[PDB]
Amino acid sequence: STGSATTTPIDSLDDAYITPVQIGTPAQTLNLDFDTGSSDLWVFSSETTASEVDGQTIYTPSKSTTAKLLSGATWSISYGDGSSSSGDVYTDTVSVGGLTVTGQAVESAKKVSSSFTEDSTIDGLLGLAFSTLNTVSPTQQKTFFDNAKASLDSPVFTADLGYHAPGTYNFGFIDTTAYTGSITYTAVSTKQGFWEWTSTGYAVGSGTFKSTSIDGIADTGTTLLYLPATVVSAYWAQVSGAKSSSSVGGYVFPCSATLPSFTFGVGSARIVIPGDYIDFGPISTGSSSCFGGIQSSAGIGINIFGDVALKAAFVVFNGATTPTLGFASK
Repeated sequence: STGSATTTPIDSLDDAYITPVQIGTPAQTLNLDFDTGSSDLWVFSSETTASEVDGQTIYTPSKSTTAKLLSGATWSISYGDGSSSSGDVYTDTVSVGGLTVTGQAVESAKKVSSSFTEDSTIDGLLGLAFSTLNTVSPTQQKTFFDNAKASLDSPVFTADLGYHAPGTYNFGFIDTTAYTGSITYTAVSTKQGFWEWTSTGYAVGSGTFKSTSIDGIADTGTTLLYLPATVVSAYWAQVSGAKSSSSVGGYVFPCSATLPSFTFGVGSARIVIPGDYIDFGPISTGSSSCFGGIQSSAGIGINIFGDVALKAAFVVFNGATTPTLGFASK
């Protein structure tokens, strides 16, 4: 089997991407944030505290003939941005782009933090990291991809995120029309539960490539590119007037600037992020200070190849017995 679903930016900045997901019988379609940095499929629901729902579409398990309470199971998750959610668990039929999993754990939110409430466009998350990170207790649950894997034509999914445009998540096949050149594959460590890999270096603009190992994670659920402070300083030094602002929370630059590209290495291959992809617009409405799309990871504990980086590439998440990642230009 295979599946193919379009993913759409939630706003004009590509702050996140939503993908429609069918849950239950008859289908209830929710728009979920596919997150290769976490491993829980959770939704706003009929159980979510009413004051914490503001415009989201909810899953109502009582209206699904295939929903079954997973008795005793609870979940609770905190994300790197400080957001969180928690609740109980149902199993139900879940379909993405024509690919159907029966018995998928659907984690129903009883509580969500303010950032989820305040984003009316995201009805929940669909985790695509390794199932060892799943938070369901006392019986850990498998991700949608892990449940679908055995049925897929090939044990892979691909992320093809658009810049200010829709893109595609495919399951079970590699669309050879969706990229240029060849796909370069690179090793993955699953020891932290992430799609963790080592980039071979970077370049700023037309500058020379610096060969250096940068361990990080491929994370579709993070907006920006978070890299070591040395790398990020070298980038922003090429933008007149750019500075790190403790009050804003990162590097800002004059909105009048033209940003240089940023290149990252995948083995001997190179992925070029155009400068425009690094512009996240005014820090506040009407400001002439703009927020940068490359930021320091120094306070995180891990480097994160988020959407800014991934949207410059066609990315293969290879879930074979030894997982790997593939990157191609497009």
